[PDB]
Amino acid sequence: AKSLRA
Amino acid sequence: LAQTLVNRGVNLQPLQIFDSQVPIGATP
Amino acid sequence: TINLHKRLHGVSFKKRAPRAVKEIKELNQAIWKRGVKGVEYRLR
Amino acid sequence: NGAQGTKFRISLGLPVGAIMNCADNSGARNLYIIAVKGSGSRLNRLPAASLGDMVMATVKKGKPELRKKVMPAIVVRQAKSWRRRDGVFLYFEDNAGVIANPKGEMKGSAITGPVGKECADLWPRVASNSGVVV
Amino acid sequence: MRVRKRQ
Amino acid sequence: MATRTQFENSNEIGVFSKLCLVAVGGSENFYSAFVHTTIAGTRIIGRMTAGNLLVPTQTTDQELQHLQRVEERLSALGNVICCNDYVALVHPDIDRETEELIEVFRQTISGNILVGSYCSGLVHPQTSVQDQLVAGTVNRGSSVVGAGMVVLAVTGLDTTAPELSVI
Amino acid sequence: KYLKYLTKKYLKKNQLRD
Amino acid sequence: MGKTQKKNSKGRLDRYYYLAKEKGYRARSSFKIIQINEKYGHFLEKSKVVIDLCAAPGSWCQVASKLCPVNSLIIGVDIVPMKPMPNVITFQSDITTEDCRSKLRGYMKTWKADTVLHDGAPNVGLGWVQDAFTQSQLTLQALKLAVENLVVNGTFVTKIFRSKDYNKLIWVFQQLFEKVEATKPPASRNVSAEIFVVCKGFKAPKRLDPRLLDPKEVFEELPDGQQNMESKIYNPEKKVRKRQGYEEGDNLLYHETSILDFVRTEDPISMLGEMNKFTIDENDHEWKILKKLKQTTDEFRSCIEDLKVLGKKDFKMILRWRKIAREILGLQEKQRLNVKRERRRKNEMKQKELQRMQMNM
Amino acid sequence: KVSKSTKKFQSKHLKHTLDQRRKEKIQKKRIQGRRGNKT
Amino acid sequence: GHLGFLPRKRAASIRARLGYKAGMTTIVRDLDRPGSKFHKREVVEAVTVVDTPTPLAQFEQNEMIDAIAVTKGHGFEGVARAGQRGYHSRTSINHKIYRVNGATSFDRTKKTITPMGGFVHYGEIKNDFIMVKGCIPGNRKRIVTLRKSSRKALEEVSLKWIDTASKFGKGRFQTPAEKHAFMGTLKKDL
Amino acid sequence: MRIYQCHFCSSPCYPGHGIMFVRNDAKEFRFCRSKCHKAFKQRRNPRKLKWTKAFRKAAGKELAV
RNA sequence: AUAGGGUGAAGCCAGAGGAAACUCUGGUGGAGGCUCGAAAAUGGAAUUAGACUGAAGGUCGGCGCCCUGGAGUUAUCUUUUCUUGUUUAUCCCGCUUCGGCCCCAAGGUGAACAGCCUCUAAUGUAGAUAAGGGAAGUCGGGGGAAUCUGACUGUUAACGAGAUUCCCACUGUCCCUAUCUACUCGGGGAACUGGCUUGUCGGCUCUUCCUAUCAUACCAUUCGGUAAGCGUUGGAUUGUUCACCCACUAAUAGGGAACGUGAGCUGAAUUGAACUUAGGAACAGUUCAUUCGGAUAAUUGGUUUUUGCGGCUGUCUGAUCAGGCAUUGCCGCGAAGCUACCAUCCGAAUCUAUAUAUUGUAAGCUGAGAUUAAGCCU
Ligand SMILES: Nc1ncnc2c1ncn2[C@@H]1O[C@H](CSCC[C@H](N)C(=O)O)[C@@H](O)[C@H]1O
Repeated sequence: AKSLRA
Repeated sequence: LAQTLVNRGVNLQPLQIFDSQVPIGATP
Repeated sequence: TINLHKRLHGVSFKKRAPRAVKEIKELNQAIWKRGVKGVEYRLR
Repeated sequence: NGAQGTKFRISLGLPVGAIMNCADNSGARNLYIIAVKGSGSRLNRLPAASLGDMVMATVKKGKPELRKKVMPAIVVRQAKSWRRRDGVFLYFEDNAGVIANPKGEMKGSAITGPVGKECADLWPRVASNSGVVV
Repeated sequence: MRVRKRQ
Repeated sequence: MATRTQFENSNEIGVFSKLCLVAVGGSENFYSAFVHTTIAGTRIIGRMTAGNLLVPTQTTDQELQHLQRVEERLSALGNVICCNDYVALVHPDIDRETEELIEVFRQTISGNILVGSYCSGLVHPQTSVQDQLVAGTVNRGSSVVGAGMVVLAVTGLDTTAPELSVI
Repeated sequence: KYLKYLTKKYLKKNQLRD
Repeated sequence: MGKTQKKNSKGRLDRYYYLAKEKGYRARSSFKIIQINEKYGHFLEKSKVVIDLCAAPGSWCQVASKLCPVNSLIIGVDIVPMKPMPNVITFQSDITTEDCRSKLRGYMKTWKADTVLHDGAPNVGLGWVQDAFTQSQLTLQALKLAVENLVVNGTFVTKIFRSKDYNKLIWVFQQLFEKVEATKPPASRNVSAEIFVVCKGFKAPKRLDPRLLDPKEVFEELPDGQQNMESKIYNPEKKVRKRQGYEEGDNLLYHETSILDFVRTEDPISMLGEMNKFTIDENDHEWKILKKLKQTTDEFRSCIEDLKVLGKKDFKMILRWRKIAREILGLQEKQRLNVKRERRRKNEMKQKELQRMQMNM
Repeated sequence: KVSKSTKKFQSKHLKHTLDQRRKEKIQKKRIQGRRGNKT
Repeated sequence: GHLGFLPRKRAASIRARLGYKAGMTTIVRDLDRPGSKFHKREVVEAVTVVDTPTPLAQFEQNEMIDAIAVTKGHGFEGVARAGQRGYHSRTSINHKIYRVNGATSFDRTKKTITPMGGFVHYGEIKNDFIMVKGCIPGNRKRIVTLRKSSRKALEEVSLKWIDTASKFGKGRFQTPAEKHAFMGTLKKDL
Repeated sequence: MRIYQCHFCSSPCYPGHGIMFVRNDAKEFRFCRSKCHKAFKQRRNPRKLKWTKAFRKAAGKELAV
């Protein structure tokens, strides 16, 4: 899934 | 002698072997 | 009136009556009337 | 799968190996839990089920043709106290479940006894088959 | 980039 | 009429609606197809109310203000009352004190005690001829015809052409 | 003995036993 | 636990395993039927026709070939492929279908098997609640195959996983065979729940009842007849968790009757522990008579509206109220005995005196 | 009331008498087989 | 555990680098969160009251603030490592303010945020208070430093009821007048 | 959102306080304390115990009509 | 010195059946072999009045030859409490000290020799409690049934405090730990690599590292590239194996720490869904689970040395009252505190401290009476 840093 | 080989598991009729579970060359 | 319920709160039973004298220092009889494990909450 | 919408967290109270009542008229009496759908992962932690969670169960007592293979079930009653966002902790008499299919349609035609409000909302089929809610 | 450990 | 709709990708129109009362959701697509209301903070309106309007005790005072409350065990009024303007079939085991609140007939749809969920008239395909009104499925083989549609005859998108022709 | 018991009780009633 | 291999277990590798490997046998289980046959008078040597169902990979078939007459007809039926064996006719087909029937009929031209021995087992690991029942179902299917291929006075040997549905199999076996007995050979490692039951003396009825071999009602459950007595005295006993389902004809899970029915019934204990309420009729003459009593007051009616929150002190009061309501609504024979007793006493005294005459020798 | 002889025996000889009784019982049990035990 | 909090030693001071924590209570609010399963419904939740003037012996509504305070300490306890536990300085972010006293638009009870008999180990709230959703690091009577900075931050909070029951046990009353009107006349009050 | 009354002692029950028991009979029992819940579990009669309002209304201590 | 409890052998007496013998039913008798106690992996070149000890501080059997009618307490009650042949047996009820056989030692309770009372911060051990589940932990945890097995009769015989397997019930063994009482980290050590090698035994689970990447990121699923930031499970060991069997999950990837190394067991975020897009997708908008981490006690559950309130059993203060002892004596509830995924709140993927409320109507009316900060408010 999309991360915080993405 | 036929009964002995039959007990061993050799199907033979007067004597020629049709099928033996164990080899006859080593059967005492 | 001395509130010995508060002063002796949390102390083990086996030393309640002896330690009671320490929070005061025939009165010894009033302290030990109910034994080591028993001290009246309020004393006069 | 087959659930309608999202779900919140309810106090887990039915680990694997538990036995619960069968609340539908399919001919089964009790269900024995063998697995839980989407429980998560953790070392040494037994998977546990709450009401509204689909699990895999086997019919321990019932018709012999019913207990031929493992089958999905949905928990409708919980004996473990759980919180209700309207503001109340509550629990039921006993643990109960209903047999269904991987798409979430029950094999039976009616459900006996009260059905948890949360379970009767994730599964529209359960709401259709339930007679008592809360 | 995680720099490797040079020989 | 030939109306097909889904509530959040669910074909069970009768569960979330009744006529018209519409469940409160995260969109307005379902309402636009056809009263936003909730029953005990739930979206299952059609299986928790009955009328031609009776609501169970689980409904809060605020919800009742938003929309007659009945004190009776089978809180799924829509599942135990199959009614119209004139004739109302009820659960065989329903209490007498609420029958005076509901012509009321205690009957089963060929052994199915949930008259309000297996009869809409359209009855489920398992109905016998003696108890039979046409026996026809809905939403591509769903025997639950009371909750799978409302009757306008709004029904799930999954209804086949022959099934919609029967309806 | 009974007379002694009664007299002791009467004295105690009047607070004169000591 | 530990997710270790089965071959790494403490008892998985056994002297029977190595003995079978040395002897050429394909499994240690081959020794089981070796010992069982040694317990029941070598019944394989006197069979001459053998049928072995679920014989992967043929250990029991090998034992039969080594023991049964030379030109016997050992026929092995399996669902998984089997390595061919000399003088053994093996084929692959599921026994729970008509394909197995057709293939066996093709292979059983006219002879009827003198013995059928079954050693089937599922893939264990499902939970043992389904494994035991599906093994029992497999044994019943094997019996259904064997009943139509066994001569009168035949032998049927099968392996059953012990469970609640095991006495039912034993009873069904007893209705079709003369002597039915269970056993467990030493090569049946004592951690296992398998038990080998052998039944001899096949009845071979002319008109057998198919429903006796139908699993739909062979495995029928049994009802309950509990006393329902602790529910009156030990109300706060935290009754054993009811995890046995509900009654078939029960929908509301609720019961109510008239109070007069409680008065007139013969069993008050059973009715108090089952009903949820007793109904009061205010237009009944009997209740009119019962109302004007010293009872029916001082928190009595409220205890009637709910028979689930009372306790022993209230149940006893209700029972006493029910009791109150029920209350409101010759010489010749003696002479002969004396004569015979006198004769006996005289004889005994004479004998005692004669004996005392001769105890000073 | 306990007799004096009982008081003395239960405090001076009870333990060794019980031990001897146990040892005799063990010897009797261990000698049940071992063919060759005739009176 | 977390290696970012690696120094498990005690904080330098109780004032982590402003208001005094008073206690906690419970509220129920009418939720309006579109797209949520609890839209147009009622939710009960825990809030913490921080006294921001205190009976010690020594911003706007619908806004998220972060509280910096020293963790409550528990002393030495035996990563399988033994040592100091608690008394660490922690910053907790995204805590929505619910109120900047106990009467809501739906509850017509002239009552104060202070509970029956006051908070436990803390007196009545006689000054301004900040009522924050959730829990804030540090125990009662500690000093907490409030600081400024998802649809959550934009939600409008409509309070429906505030739990002012006694925290000093299983309280059942909101005001002393309510308890007096419930129980009735006592032997002493005659 | 409604103040209920405890099934045992008739004291007000507020949102959050107490625990509710749902019988298989579709009957809801609401409690205000664990004391009332434990008394209900031991099948104690509320009218017999003196601290409940049932005892006080069944003995004339408080008006009930 | 050879004791005590139970069981109740010969013999004797009284009745019934039977020609006797003999067998039955009752009593007596009191005996015994009777019983019971290309090439990786760390970074790299018990004291202060109180209490205790508590009289055990030739031989055998039955019969005959300690309790009770001046001092102490007295709010109330109590003429009270302490001391000076007919023999049982076939023959002719306590304590101390005629017939088969071959070192002294008080009383009261104990419907049980017993036992009880009296006169002259952390760690470890043990114990108890605990919501939901009920052996899912581990090699292997009060009843019923069936098998194996050991000495061995007349029906699936029976028997053994033998062993094994299933059924029901119960349980902190476990998920998953938490609280209370009493006493009270040693982690770690001490037949030669001549730059080898690759693509044609849950035996070490606070950890660290490698990439030769299983998943997540970027370029329905196959192949490949950057990529190690992050994550890589729960059951069976019950029949058969050549080594596995059954599910959940995004996936359940492969290796080094000399064959990973002995106190024990044989062998800093992460990921997945839901609405809408959209009737078999996605970006945009929106709502929530899973795992991990930090914190907190409003509520719900748990725990009680507030030994807080109330109850019961045994015993002792002459009796009520009020109390003591029996390691909360046994119970019900429970404050404060502690505490729970059993409670709540927050979070190209690469670079304050620490060695009003509770119970339940008092004594002689009455939600009365008692306790309420020792870490409550005032
Ligand atoms: N339903 C079924 N029909 C036919 N065979 C089956 C079956 N279920 C299981 N089996 C097979 O039966 C086998 C029993 S193991 C074989 C037992 C015996 N000792 C022998 O060696 O011959 C299993 O290997 C399994 O593959």
